[PDB]
Amino acid sequence: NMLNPKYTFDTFVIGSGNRFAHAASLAVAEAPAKAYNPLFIYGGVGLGKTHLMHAIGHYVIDHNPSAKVVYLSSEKFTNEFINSIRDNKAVDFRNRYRNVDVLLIDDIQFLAGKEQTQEEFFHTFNTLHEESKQIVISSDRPPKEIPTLEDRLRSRFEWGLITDITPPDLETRIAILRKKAKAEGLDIPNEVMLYIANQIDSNIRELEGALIRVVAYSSLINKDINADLAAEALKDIIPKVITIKEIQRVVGQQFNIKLEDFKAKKRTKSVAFPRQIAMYLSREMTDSSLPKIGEEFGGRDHTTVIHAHEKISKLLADDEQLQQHVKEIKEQLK
Amino acid sequence: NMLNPKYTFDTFVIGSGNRFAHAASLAVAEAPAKAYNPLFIYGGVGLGKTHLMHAIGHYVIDHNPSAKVVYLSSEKFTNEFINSIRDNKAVDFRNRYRNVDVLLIDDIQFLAGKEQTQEEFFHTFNTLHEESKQIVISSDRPPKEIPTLEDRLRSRFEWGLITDITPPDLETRIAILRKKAKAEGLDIPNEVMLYIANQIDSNIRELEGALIRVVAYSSLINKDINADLAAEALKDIIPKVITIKEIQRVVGQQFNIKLEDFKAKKRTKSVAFPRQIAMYLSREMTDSSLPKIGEEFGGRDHTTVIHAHEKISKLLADDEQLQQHVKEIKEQLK
Amino acid sequence: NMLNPKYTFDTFVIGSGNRFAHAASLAVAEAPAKAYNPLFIYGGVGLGKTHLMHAIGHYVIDHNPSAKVVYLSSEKFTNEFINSIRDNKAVDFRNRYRNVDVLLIDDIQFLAGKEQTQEEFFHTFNTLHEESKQIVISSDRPPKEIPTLEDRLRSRFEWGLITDITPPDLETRIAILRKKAKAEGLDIPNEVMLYIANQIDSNIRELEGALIRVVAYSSLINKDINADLAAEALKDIIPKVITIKEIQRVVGQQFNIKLEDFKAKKRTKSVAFPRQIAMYLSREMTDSSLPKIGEEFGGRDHTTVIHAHEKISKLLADDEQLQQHVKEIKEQLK
Ligand SMILES: Nc1ncnc2c1ncn2[C@@H]1O[C@H](COP(=O)(O)OP(=O)(O)OP(=O)(O)O)[C@@H](O)[C@H]1O
Ligand SMILES: Nc1ncnc2c1ncn2[C@@H]1O[C@H](COP(=O)(O)OP(=O)(O)OP(=O)(O)O)[C@@H](O)[C@H]1O
Ligand SMILES: Nc1ncnc2c1ncn2[C@@H]1O[C@H](COP(=O)(O)OP(=O)(O)OP(=O)(O)O)[C@@H](O)[C@H]1O
Ligand SMILES: [Mg+2]
Ligand SMILES: [Mg+2]
Ligand SMILES: [Mg+2]
Repeated sequence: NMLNPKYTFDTFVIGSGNRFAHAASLAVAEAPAKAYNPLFIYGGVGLGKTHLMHAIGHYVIDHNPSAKVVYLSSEKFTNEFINSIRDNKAVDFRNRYRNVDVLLIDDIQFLAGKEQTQEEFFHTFNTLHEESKQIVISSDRPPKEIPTLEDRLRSRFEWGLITDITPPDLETRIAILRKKAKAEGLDIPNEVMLYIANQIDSNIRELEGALIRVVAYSSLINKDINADLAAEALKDIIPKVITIKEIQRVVGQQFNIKLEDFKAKKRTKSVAFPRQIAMYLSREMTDSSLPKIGEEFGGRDHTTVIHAHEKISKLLADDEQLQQHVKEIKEQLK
Repeated sequence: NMLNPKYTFDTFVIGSGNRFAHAASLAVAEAPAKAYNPLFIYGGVGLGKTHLMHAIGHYVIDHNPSAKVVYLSSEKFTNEFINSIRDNKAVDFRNRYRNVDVLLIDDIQFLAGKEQTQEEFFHTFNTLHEESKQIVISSDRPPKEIPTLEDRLRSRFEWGLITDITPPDLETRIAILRKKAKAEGLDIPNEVMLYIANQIDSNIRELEGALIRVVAYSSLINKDINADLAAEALKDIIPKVITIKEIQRVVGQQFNIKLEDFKAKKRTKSVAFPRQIAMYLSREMTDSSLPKIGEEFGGRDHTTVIHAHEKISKLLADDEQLQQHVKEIKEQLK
Repeated sequence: NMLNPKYTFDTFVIGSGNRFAHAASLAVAEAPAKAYNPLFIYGGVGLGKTHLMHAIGHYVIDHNPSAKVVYLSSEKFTNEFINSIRDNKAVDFRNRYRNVDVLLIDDIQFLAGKEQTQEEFFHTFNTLHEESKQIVISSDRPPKEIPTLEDRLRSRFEWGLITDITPPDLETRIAILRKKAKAEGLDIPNEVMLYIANQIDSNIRELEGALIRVVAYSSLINKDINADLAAEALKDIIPKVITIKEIQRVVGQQFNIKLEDFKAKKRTKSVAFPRQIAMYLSREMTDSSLPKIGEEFGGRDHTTVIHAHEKISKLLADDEQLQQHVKEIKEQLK
C-alpha cells in the first residue's frame, strides 16, 4: 500500500544506537495497543525512524490483515485537516482518522507553531487512546523541547515510552552497507566497504549515496571496485576539527606573523594587533577555556585577553575594512 | 512545449568532462525512478546541465507520451509557490507539482536563504519520492557547499547520485564547434575551428558567441572565413596567468627599478622600498610558497619578507597616496 | 508609444564606425528572435545606440502589429523593480517584463552595483531567451569591463553577437549634417557643412548643437548662412598633440634657461633641476618612449632617466607648491 517495501524489520540493521527503539517498535508490532500505546521516537535525520515504523506497519498488516494501519506525515495531516475544514469535509476527516487500528506519524515537530492542527491532533490522540488503539509518533526532538506545544500534548507524549536514535558506529555502518549491497546484488571488497564507512559518517542517507556513486563510477569506468576506485570516486564529497594551533597557523598564514612573535612581550601596535585579532578569533570560535587559551598564547592572564577582544569587538562594530578582513579570515580558515 | 528542441541527447557532445553526467542522465532517462531517483548534476557555467535535463525530458516524453514531465527553475518554483500562497491556491499548487511523473528542477542554489520555500520543496521531494517519481536537480555547487540549506534537504540531496561537469578539453571544444557549425548549415575551416577553440576556454555559451561573431563579420565583409579573418573578427572579444617574473617586470616598468637592485643586499630606504612593495604584491597575488618567492627575491629569509610586508600593511592601512599607487599597480599588472 | 519617430533606419547614416552595428541591427529587425537573439551593442556617447534600438523597434512594430516590443532603460528597470517589490506587486512586474516579444533594454552598465536588480534582470533574460524572445542590450563599454557583473549575466551578454560603434569620420559627419538639414528643410551651403564637420568632431550631439547654433544665429542676423557667419556663430563654442620640444621650451622659459643648453653636459643644479622637471612632465604626460626621450635629451641612459624620474617623484611627494607650479605649466600647455 502506502508503505515502502524496502522498509521492514528483517531489512533493518540492529546496532547500539538503535537497539532500544527497534526493540520497542517490535514489541509494539507484536502487541499493538497493549505494551506501549503511545510510542514516541526521536533522533537525528537519516537515522531510521521512518524505516522503523514502516516496519511496524508491515508487521501489523502481515500478522493481521483486518487491521487498518494508516501512516502519514504531520505535513499531510495538517494539509488534509485544513482542506477538510475549507471544503466542509470535517466529518469525513474525523471518520478516516479516529477509526484507524494503528496510526503512524512522521516529524510531529511540524505541528509546532500551528494551534488548531495541534488541537485536532490532541483530540485524535485522545479518541484513539480511549478506544485502546495504537499511536506511534516520530520526531527529531524529544517532546520536552518542542516549542509552541501545549502542556496537555506534552504530557500525552511522555505518557508512554520515549525512544531515541543516535548516529551509528563503524560496525553497524559496515553492516548497513553490506545489507544494501547484498539486497542490490553486487560484490564489493571489505577494504572498499571499510573505507567508505570510515570516510563518510554523518547520517546513513549519505552512506547509501556514497556507495551508489562509487559503484556507478566503477560501472562507467568499466572496472571492478577497489579501494583506489572508492578513493577517486569519493573525492568531491570528503568535518575539519579546528585546533588552537590550526587557527594560529591560519592567522600566521593570512597575516603571516612569525611563530614566536605572539609569545613575545612586545607592546608595540604592529606586533600587538595580530595577537589580539587572533585572540578574539580563538575566543569566539574555539571551545577551549580562557585560562587555557591564555596559557598556550604566551601564558598571558585572562585580563589581557578580555580587554583585547573587547576592544576588537568595539573596533569591528563601527569599522568595515577590518570587517571584510575578518570575514575573509573566517572564509579561508574553513 | 516547455522543452527546447535543440537541447537533446543527439546534439550533446560527450567528452571527458561530461561523460559521467551524460551516463547518469541517459541511464535515468532509460529507467526513470528506478536507477537513481534523486539525481543531482552540478558544475560551472555554460556547461550543459540545462541541455542534459532537457535531453532527459525529451527522451522520457518520446519513449512514454503519457508521462507527465515538468521542467522548471527553482526561481520559477519560488515565484509560483509564493503566488499560490498569496492568491489562496496552495492546494492547486500541490496538485500541480506533487503529482508529476518526472520533475526536472534547475539551479537549486536559488533556494539558499528562502526557508519556507525550502520547506515546501522538502515536502514536495518527500511526496515525489514516496510515490516513486523521478527527481532531477541541477545546481552550481555541491549540496554541502550551498549556504542556508537545512540538513534534511542536504541529506536528501546527497541520498542519490551526484555528478559534476568540468570545462571541455580542446578536442571537445573543436567537436562542439563543428556540431554547431553543421547545425547552422555552413562550412568553417578546421584552421578557424582550432583558432577559436584554442583562443577561448571559458564556456560553450561564449564558444558559440565567438563562432557567431566570426561568421557575422565574414558575412558583413563579404569574404570567406579564414584564420586571419577570425583574428580580425575577434579583436575585441578575446586568462593571462600572473607570475612572479612578470610582477617584477611590472613593478620595474612602473617604479622602474633595475632588475638586480631587488637582489642587492643594500639597506637604504630608496633601494629597499620597491623590494618590499613588490614582495607584498606577489604575496597577495601569487600561489607560490613564501620560501620559493623569498629565494627568488635574492635568496632572502622568510622573516625579512614577513616584517617588510607587514610594515607595508601598516603603511597602507593609514596612508592614501600609496593606496592609489598600489591600486594603479594592481590595475596595470593584470 | 515609447519609441521615437525621428529614430529610424532611414534617418541613420551608415559609415565605417556603424556599418557592422547597422547590419546586425537590421538582421535582428528583419528576423526577430531567430537570427541573433542576445544582441549586444556598445560604444561611446552620442553615437547612435538608442537610435538603432528605436529603429529596430519601429521596424518590428511596423511589420508585425501583433508584436509586443518594449523599449526601456536600465534606470527605469531598476526603478520599477524596486517600486514593485516595495508595493508587494512584483507579480505584475514579472508579467509585464517576461512576456515582451522584443526587449530593448538600454545603458545596461547602470545595473553595476545593484545585486538584486542584476538578479532580477538575470531571471528576466533567462525567461525571455528560453521562450525565443528577442533581446537587445546597449552599453557604453564591452560586457567584460562592466564592474560588479556576475559571470552568469556576463556570459548571457556574450552568448550571441556583440557589436561596437566607433566615432564617425569626415564624410559621414558631412552626410549626417546634410541629412539633418534636409529633414529640417533649409538650404545650407556645403562649405558651411564642411566647416562645421571639420571643427567639431566629438559625437552627433555637439555636431547637431553646432548646426542649431549656426541656424539660430543666422536667423537672428537675418543673413544667409555662409562660412564667415558660421565661424562667427561658432566662435564661442570652439585636442592638441603634446610635443617634447614644446614642453622643453615652456619649462626652459619658466626656469630661466635658454634652449641650446638642454642637451649640454653641464651638471649644475640650476640647469639639471629644470631639466629633470621637464623630463618628468614628458614622462607623466606624453606616450613617447624612454629611448626616444633620452635621444631628445642628448643620448642620456635609461638608468639615468629612471634615477631622475624617481628623484623628482620622491621630492614632489613631500611638497605641494612644486605641484602648483607643475599644474600651472600644464594649464599653460593646455
Ligand atoms: N539499521 C539501520 N538504522 C538506520 N537506518 C537504516 C538502517 N538500515 C537501513 N537504514 C536506512 O537508513 C535510511 C534513513 O532513512 P529514513 O527514512 O529512516 O530517515 P529518518 O531519519 O527516519 O527520516 P524521516 O522520518 O524524515 O523519513 C533509510 O533509507 C533506511 O533504508
Ligand atoms: N557537451 C555539449 N555539447 C554541445 N553543446 C553543449 C555542450 N555543453 C554545453 N553546450 C551548450 O552550452 C550552451 C549553454 O549551456 P547550458 O545552458 O546548457 O548549461 P549551463 O549553463 O550549465 O546550465 P544552467 O543554465 O541550467 O545552469 C547551450 O546552448 C548548450 O547547447
Ligand atoms: N549615423 C547616424 N546618422 C544619423 N544620426 C545619427 C547617427 N549616429 C547618431 N545619430 C544621432 O544621434 C542622436 C542621439 O544619439 P543616440 O541616442 O542614438 O546615441 P547614444 O548617446 O549612444 O545613446 P544612449 O541614449 O543609449 O546613451 C539621434 O538624434 C541621431 O540623429
Ligand atoms: Mg524518508
Ligand atoms: Mg543550471
Ligand atoms: Mg546608451
